Amino acid sequence: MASLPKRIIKETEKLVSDPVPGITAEPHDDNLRYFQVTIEGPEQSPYEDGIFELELYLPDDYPMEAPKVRFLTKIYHPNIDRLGRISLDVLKTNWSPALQIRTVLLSIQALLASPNPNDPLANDVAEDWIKNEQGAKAKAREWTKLYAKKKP
Amino acid sequence: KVPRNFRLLEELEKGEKGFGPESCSYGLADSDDITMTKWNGTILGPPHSNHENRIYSLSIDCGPNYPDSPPKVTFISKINLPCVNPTTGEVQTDFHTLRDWKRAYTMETLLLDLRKEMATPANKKLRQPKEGETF
Amino acid sequence: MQIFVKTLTGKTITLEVEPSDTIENVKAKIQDKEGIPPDQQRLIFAGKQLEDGRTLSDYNIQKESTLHLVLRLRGG
Repeated sequence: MASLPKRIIKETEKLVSDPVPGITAEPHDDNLRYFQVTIEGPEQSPYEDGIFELELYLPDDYPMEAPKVRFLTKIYHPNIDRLGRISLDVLKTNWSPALQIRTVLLSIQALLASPNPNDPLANDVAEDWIKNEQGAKAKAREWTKLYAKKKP
Repeated sequence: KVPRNFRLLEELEKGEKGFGPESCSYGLADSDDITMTKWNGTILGPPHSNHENRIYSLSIDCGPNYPDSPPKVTFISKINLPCVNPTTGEVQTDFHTLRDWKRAYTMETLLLDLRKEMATPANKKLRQPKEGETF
Repeated sequence: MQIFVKTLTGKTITLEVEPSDTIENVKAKIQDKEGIPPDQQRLIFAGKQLEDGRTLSDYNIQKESTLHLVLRLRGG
């Protein structure tokens, strides 16, 4: 089996037991460091009518090293690229062992709520987001309907 | 125990930020396959040879069991090496990097090890189509 | 002997080196360990930015000295 740090196990369990509102995370049976994640597109945002899928993996040196996350659902966002990759401070310079999975996912949800074209990951998207903001909001709302699972 | 997807994302970074020798390049064949199964590669001909001065475009298939299982390579650009099928372009599974393959191997090590067989450990300049001749 | 490499990021690796090892020679070791290619490596020791043609001993870098790895800052 190859044991799991008391940290992970406690976090895994509490994610189900004390789940983050609008978010789910559970491990792959064959890899308990690998998580299936869904995040509800914030209410009032351009992604409100959808549920987005992400995957996450805890590296060995976690929590010293931040966990790995990326979107599986195709999404229109200045800070998320064509492969689901995310550019968020907590996942990088601002990672800290005080932080945890739930904080990160919370943060990714927060990122959907308030975009930031000024420090983009997908410049083509970012440009549309600066040049024509409301129109981008529309492309995002459309893409949500096209690629995200509809919120029941 | 690093999931296939993240191993691939790891190599994608190095490939897109060029963190590797200038003799090789690799990346996604297209930005639509979220599974990152199809990859394209390049190897510029070794200096002083028929290879000298030419870009070899290859196809790398990273299957669902990558990197536990080696990937499938195939020369797109017409070329003439031994380990590669004279008609299809596939690099035979017997090639030392393919067989022997270990999780620790990468598309980077693969292309390099493949570029070594070039300049042919000898002079074997065979004779190349070069040009826009493609398999 | 061993020496440490810190970086603005977070990592703090330890290297097996020799007093005679040149700076270039050190950048290589940092590559094998972290994957970073030398041409993008900037090394500093005790106020001094290191130069490729010199040895660690030239810089008076002895065991347990801590080198600082300067990497060009990426976006988010």
